[PDB]
Amino acid sequence: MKQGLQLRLSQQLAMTPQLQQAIRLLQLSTLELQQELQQALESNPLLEQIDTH
Amino acid sequence: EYVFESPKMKEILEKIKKISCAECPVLITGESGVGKEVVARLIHKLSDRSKEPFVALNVASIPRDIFEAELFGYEKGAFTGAVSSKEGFFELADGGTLFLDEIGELSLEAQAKLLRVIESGKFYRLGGRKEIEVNVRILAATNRNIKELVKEGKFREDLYYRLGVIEIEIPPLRERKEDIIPLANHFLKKFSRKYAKEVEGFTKSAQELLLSYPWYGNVRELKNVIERAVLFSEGKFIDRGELSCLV
Amino acid sequence: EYVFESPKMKEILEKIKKISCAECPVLITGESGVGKEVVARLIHKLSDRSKEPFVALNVASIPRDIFEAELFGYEKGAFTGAVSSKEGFFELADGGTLFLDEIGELSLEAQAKLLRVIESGKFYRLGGRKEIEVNVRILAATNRNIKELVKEGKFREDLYYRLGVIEIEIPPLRERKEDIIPLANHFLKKFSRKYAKEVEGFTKSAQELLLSYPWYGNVRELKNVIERAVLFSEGKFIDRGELSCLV
Amino acid sequence: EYVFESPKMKEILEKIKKISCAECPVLITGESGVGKEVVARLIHKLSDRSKEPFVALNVASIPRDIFEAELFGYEKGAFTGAVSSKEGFFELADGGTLFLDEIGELSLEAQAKLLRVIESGKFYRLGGRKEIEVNVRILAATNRNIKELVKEGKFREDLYYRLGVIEIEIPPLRERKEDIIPLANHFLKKFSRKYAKEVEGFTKSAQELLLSYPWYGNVRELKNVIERAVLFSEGKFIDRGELSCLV
Amino acid sequence: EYVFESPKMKEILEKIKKISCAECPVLITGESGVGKEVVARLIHKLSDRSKEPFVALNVASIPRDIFEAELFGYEKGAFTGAVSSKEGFFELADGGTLFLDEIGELSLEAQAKLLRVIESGKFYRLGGRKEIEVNVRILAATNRNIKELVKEGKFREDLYYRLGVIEIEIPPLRERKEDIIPLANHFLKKFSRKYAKEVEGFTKSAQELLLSYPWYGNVRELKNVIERAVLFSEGKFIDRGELSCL
Amino acid sequence: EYVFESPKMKEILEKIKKISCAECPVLITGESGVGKEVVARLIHKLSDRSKEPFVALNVASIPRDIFEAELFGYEKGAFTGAVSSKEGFFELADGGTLFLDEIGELSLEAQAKLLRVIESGKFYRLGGRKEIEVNVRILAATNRNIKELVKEGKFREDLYYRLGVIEIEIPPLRERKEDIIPLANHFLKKFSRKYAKEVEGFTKSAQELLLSYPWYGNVRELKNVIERAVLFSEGKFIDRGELSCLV
Amino acid sequence: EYVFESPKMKEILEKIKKISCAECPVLITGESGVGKEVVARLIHKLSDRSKEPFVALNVASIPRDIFEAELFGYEKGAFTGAVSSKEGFFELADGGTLFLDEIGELSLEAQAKLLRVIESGKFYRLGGRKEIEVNVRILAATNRNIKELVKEGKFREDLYYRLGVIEIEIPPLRERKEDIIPLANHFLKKFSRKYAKEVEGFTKSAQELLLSYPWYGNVRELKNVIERAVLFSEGKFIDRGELSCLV
Amino acid sequence: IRSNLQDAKWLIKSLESRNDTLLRVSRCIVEQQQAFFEQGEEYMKPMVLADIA
Ligand SMILES: Nc1ncnc2c1ncn2[C@@H]1O[C@H](COP(=O)(O)OP(=O)(O)OP(=O)(O)O)[C@@H](O)[C@H]1O
Ligand SMILES: Nc1ncnc2c1ncn2[C@@H]1O[C@H](COP(=O)(O)OP(=O)(O)OP(=O)(O)O)[C@@H](O)[C@H]1O
Ligand SMILES: Nc1ncnc2c1ncn2[C@@H]1O[C@H](COP(=O)(O)OP(=O)(O)OP(=O)(O)O)[C@@H](O)[C@H]1O
Ligand SMILES: Nc1ncnc2c1ncn2[C@@H]1O[C@H](COP(=O)(O)OP(=O)(O)OP(=O)(O)O)[C@@H](O)[C@H]1O
Ligand SMILES: Nc1ncnc2c1ncn2[C@@H]1O[C@H](COP(=O)(O)OP(=O)(O)OP(=O)(O)O)[C@@H](O)[C@H]1O
Ligand SMILES: Nc1ncnc2c1ncn2[C@@H]1O[C@H](COP(=O)(O)OP(=O)(O)OP(=O)(O)O)[C@@H](O)[C@H]1O
Ligand SMILES: [Mg+2]
Ligand SMILES: [Mg+2]
Repeated sequence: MKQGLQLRLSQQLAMTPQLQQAIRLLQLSTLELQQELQQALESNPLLEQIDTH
Repeated sequence: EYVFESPKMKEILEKIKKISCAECPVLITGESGVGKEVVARLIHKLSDRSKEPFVALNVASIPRDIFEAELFGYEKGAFTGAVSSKEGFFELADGGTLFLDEIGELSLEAQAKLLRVIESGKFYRLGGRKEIEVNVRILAATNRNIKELVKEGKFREDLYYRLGVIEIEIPPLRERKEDIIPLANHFLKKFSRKYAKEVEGFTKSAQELLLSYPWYGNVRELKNVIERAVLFSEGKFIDRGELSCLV
Repeated sequence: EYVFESPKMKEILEKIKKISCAECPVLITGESGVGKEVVARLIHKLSDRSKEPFVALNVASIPRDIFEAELFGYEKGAFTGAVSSKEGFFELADGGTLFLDEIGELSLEAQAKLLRVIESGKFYRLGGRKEIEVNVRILAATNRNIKELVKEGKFREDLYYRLGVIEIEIPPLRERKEDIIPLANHFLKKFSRKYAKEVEGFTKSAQELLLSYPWYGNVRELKNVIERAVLFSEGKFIDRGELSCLV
Repeated sequence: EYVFESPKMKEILEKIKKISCAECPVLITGESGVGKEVVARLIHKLSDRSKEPFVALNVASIPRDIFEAELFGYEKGAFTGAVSSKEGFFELADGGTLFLDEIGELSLEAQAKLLRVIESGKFYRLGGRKEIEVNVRILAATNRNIKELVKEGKFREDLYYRLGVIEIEIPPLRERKEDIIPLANHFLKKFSRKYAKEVEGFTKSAQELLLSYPWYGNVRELKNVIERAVLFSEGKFIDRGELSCLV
Repeated sequence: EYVFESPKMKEILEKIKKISCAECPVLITGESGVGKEVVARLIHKLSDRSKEPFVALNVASIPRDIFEAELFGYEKGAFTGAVSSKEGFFELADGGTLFLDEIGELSLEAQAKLLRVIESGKFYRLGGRKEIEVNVRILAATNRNIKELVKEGKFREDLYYRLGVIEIEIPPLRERKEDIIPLANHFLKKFSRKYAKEVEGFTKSAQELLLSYPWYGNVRELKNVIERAVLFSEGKFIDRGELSCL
Repeated sequence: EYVFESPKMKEILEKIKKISCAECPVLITGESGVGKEVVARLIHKLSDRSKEPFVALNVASIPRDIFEAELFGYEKGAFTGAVSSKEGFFELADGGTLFLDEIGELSLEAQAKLLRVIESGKFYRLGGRKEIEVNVRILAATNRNIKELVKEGKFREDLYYRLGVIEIEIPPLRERKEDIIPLANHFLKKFSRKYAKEVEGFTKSAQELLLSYPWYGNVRELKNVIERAVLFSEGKFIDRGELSCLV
Repeated sequence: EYVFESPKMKEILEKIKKISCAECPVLITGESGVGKEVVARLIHKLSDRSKEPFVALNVASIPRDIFEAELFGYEKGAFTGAVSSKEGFFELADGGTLFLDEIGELSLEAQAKLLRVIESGKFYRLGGRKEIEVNVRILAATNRNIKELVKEGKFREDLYYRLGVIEIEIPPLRERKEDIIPLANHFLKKFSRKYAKEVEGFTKSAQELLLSYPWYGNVRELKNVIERAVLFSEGKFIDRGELSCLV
Repeated sequence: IRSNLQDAKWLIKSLESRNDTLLRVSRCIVEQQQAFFEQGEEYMKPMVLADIA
């Protein structure tokens, strides 16, 4: 009956997707996966990788 | 108990007896308080499906954004917050009767969605995949002039002609004057016992005004007037003086 | 606690006492500030259900999009955000009285949702599949000529006859000339106790001016005038010069 | 801190001191820039609620589709997107005063949502089944003439008598000739201190010019003129030539 | 980089310099193409908020029903679809300058919504209960006559005195006849450099023709004319023939 | 391929060649069917953005209420029902050309929204706090005298000088009689190939009739006439009889 | 099935069969009841799209506020209410023929919204950022002389030149003096077959009345009158009395 | 510290899931093509992603 942009309180049935997260890790090869892991290690102080030094 | 003491109403009752066996949708028509609910319940009672559930519904009380979800049901995960799978009204009343009061308030989208199931006879749940058969006897009622609605465009022509297989129109009470007197006494005995009043009948002068007043509310207005007269009057008989203010 | 010295108010009180046993809906009409809510609460108090809830609603403050959820309740999972089941105002007032204030400000589309609950008392929740039956007495109050609204087409005719089973109209204070002097004194005393003043009564000229002035706000405006007179009073008696400048 | 020198502006102060113990709603009227908010905050400060919140609310910036949610609040699950219970401005201002600024801009449909809360003080939250009672004093300010609007029809009659218990009208600055010079000197001192200038006072010609100008913006316009004069000044005395904008 | 040679346009520059220590709102008026945006940005540049954000907002481009949401912001759960809190433009321009361009095209309903934020700087977000205080300097520009509109009744009186603490009116180009030739040379040099042409001046006839045309679009129309002349130029001097568009 | 034979058309073509190195907005004016879109697409093809998008937009088919959301876009929570971010048309045509077709039908309220974007190229989305900068070249077409509209007051003066940096006016076909016969032959060959007819040319009398007719639909009307003549032809040549539509 | 007997009807049939290979938009002009829709359906049947949908739309009956949404459709999240995507009429009739009934009653503003789609065939759905391309044959019907309407300024000239490639006119029954008897006989025998009536043919007396009686509703009213007469028929042959009863 | 710890846990779980999925898919592929590893080519079986899925 009308086409407008409004702010209102309604009761609606809502759908939403739930897939995309952590799926990018499957396609990556081992070398790119290690590079991404290094990038994650740099930003997160609580992540460490096993070393022999 | 109901009152059917007019030839125009007696032939309607005979048509009810000749229609109650059928399994096609019925559409009732009339003014306010003519007896559409009575007609629908008599149709359901006189049919073989009397023991089957009778679900009466008010289509104007169903929110738009969930309309179909209320009428066809939904499965698990159909929308966010769907914690279970609930059946619709077409599945609640299976083998019985579905009454849709005031069928004139549906939006065009609602009319199309209802007509789809009425024609095809099968529907899918909101989040489901399997199909469900109807096995539902559909009755509808309204007081609006459906011809004017379809001519204007507020009501779909296909839906009306699909529901128009059987049509029953109760005449207004102003055309059923011979039925006015039997109705009033029927109310008079009901309320007098209900309120412990000793009123037992009308006076001759009082009955004259009953047949002379145009009843805009039809039976409901007459019942209201009789209830007021019984509640307020405290004499053996109801006189025209008491009804003068009410009428 | 209230003054009903006028003959018309005495007759209204007699009618209120006459319908104590009944449970039919009541429609109250009048001007602004005449005492419609006083009459409604007196009707509730004199009835047999006087110990039951008296749920008063302002139908103009219920949002259009959630009218059905705030009046019939809903089941959990009926819509996104319906985390738990809730009741409605009809179940909250079950066994008691429901008062609808300023019912003339109700939109035409929202008046079609009250057609079946008022008459029969049976309804379904949102997402519920079992019928709920309640016993609620219904009182409605409006300050507009409801019959004129029906004639002009802004009020549904099928709802007026469901509501107006018993109609009570309260005359304005301009015609209740006997109640002006008492209602003043009463209010005076009340305010003379609230602010701890030494006022004891009106002079004869002040009473004459009170009787002469045509009140447009009725008892509410009388309250306001008396409160202003008491607040700024300095003396044992209220003179004409104070309330004259007030009016 | 404020200047009250004219005889008409001293009876207002006496009235403010007289209504210290009251709790009735106050309505303030007057032209633009006369000091309505100054009077409102002075009324709040000289009462027993002086240590309580003063919630100043512009009723013209509340969207009409969420109005009921702003004043009354809601509960979790009231609608889609409501994930936590939230309070309203009537519950935020409990124990203090609520100041409705520019009450004359409220639409007719938005004035009907307040009728039951101005007087009684009880309401229900959106989706709440428990009644909430608050103790709030209501001040309202407008620059219109509500008595004219009510007769015209743009303002509800039943709300004017609820809000208008004590009415205060502030005269325009052109009728407050004894306030012009003290206000001018006060503004000059304030702005000379703020801008670190070396201005001290006015010249006799400038003072004569100020007393003749028919101020339309009243005190706000006088304040703007003094600020302009201070910003562009070089000497110690402001001359008639500097106040060339008045001519 | 801007040209200010007319006697009227240098008093305005001096007045702009003299108000560098103030924080009062400014109202700029004139015709179209006179340079209100230039004056507003120069006011911002020559003040103490030089490094602070300059938010230029076209108040006629905001939808009617989301005006408050845009200007003030909202909290989570304010309405159906408010999934997270979001700031407004008064919080975005906090500590800086807000330039409400073309304030004359604002409806009376929308003028009453920003009546308390201009003088106080305090407001409530949609669905928010705490009061927010900001420090923003307001500049407004319009080609109408706000005083005449207020007298008519289509502009609110209570907003004009909140905005018009300092008022600057820019004269039309047809009266700043000392600026026409410097502006023409400036635009000619700019466009000749940009399009890589060889034009470097006007003839005497062209100069006499530029000093009599009643510029209706003012400096913008002059810029358009110079751009057309440069694009279609052939030689090294623009004759009167290339200016036949006047 | 297109036909340009008249000296005015060749002059317009030379102007298009000259302005190929610029990025100024262009405004095209003429009658109905003169070839404004042909000129716009030729300008796009001969420019430096030949491989970039050419977004042709009819500004009269955009609803008034959602005009801003179509051209600027919106963020996730701009309004009720907004679920995801979406770009506008000024961001879809970044690096290319935007062709506003029939700009003369835009109302003044809608014209006011296009002021800053045309010159600056920067804007904010609906609900976005970051400024988006784009590089789009504006072509606009209309068949109404924009100068006359501006003088009358039906077109904003602030937009004409932003759009009308370069102005092209296409003469009517009535003034291009050197361009009629080639267009007729072109359309005749095109439609003969399409419909597989056997016509090959016009008689001398037919050529005289075609050249003497004052075309009001210009090239579109000529194309329609030629198509009808080809469809209804039966002979090898289209004589004067087949052109009976012309008067 | 349809009956074409008049020489003008045969000429129209020949024209339709000749332009069967074309795809150009067709315009039809004539009075109501002459059978414009029948002609359009016959054109569709004989064309190359005989196995494709025939979508018929009454543009004058579409509400203004949603006029775009019906034609172009919309994308999800375009506005408050676009919960799911939709497709317009131009996309439903992809590959078929779209018929525009009562095109002459279209508002002057609405016509400008159909300028490009009729010619180019490309459009954007409301909220969509990709261009939709369709192939639809446009048939239009009007009840008024479109050229005179354009000369009155009530119709867009551009739309008239876009639609009017091939134009057809249908004379009313007052000029079709020969088809009346065959049409009446066909209708009578069809209704006899439908209702299994005893009727076998009209008498000589009744035939003259049809030619005597002028026709304003044309074929529609003739069919309605003949059907009503069939419902009133009780014998094998019908005299003039039954036909003369209606008029 | 708590936010970074939960992010680290999520990343470690994602890596473990990726490795498990890779092992399962590879083992299924090897099981399907069992005659190839005993006799080389000419004994390949025709399979697509649907079979492994
Ligand atoms: N034949 C009848 N005999 C006795 N009472 C009757 C009869 N018909 C109807 N009534 C009375 O009608 C009243 C209710 O009216 P009803 O439900 O039939 O109205 P309605 O036509 O459906 O109204 P609306 O269309 O306005 O909703 C009952 O109290 C019932 O007693
Ligand atoms: N008989 C009475 N004795 C004392 N006070 C009375 C009497 N009648 C009315 N009042 C007073 O009149 C005032 C007006 O309020 P009331 O709610 O009665 O008015 P109303 O406009 O009819 O109501 P509403 O619009 O809220 O339904 C009340 O404060 C009440 O105390
Ligand atoms: N007596 C006074 N002494 C000093 N300043 C005053 C006085 N009266 C008014 N003012 C000044 O006048 C200015 C405007 O006053 P105010 O905000 O009350 O105006 P208003 O238009 O009536 O209010 P509002 O629109 O906010 O309800 C203020 O800056 C205030 O300082
Ligand atoms: N003194 C000047 N020196 C150089 N360029 C100038 C001068 N005055 C104006 N201009 C130029 O004139 C053009 C138009 O100016 P501007 O945008 O300020 O006009 P306006 O119509 O007042 O503004 P708006 O409508 O955007 O609020 C700009 O390109 C600007 O650079
Ligand atoms: N020089 C030309 N050579 C070939 N075809 C041409 C030429 N000029 C115009 N046309 C044709 O004329 C037809 C109509 O022209 P066009 O689409 O440009 O109209 P317009 O100027 O946009 O009209 P309106 O203002 O009615 O929208 C097109 O199909 C186009 O191909
Ligand atoms: N030549 C004909 N032969 C047979 N039936 C015809 C003929 N002309 C018209 N009719 C009948 O006329 C009836 C009504 O006319 P129709 O609706 O087709 O035309 P119209 O009045 O031009 O169109 P519209 O009603 O859509 O505006 C149709 O059902 C059709 O069967
Ligand atoms: Mg009913
Ligand atoms: Mg075009």
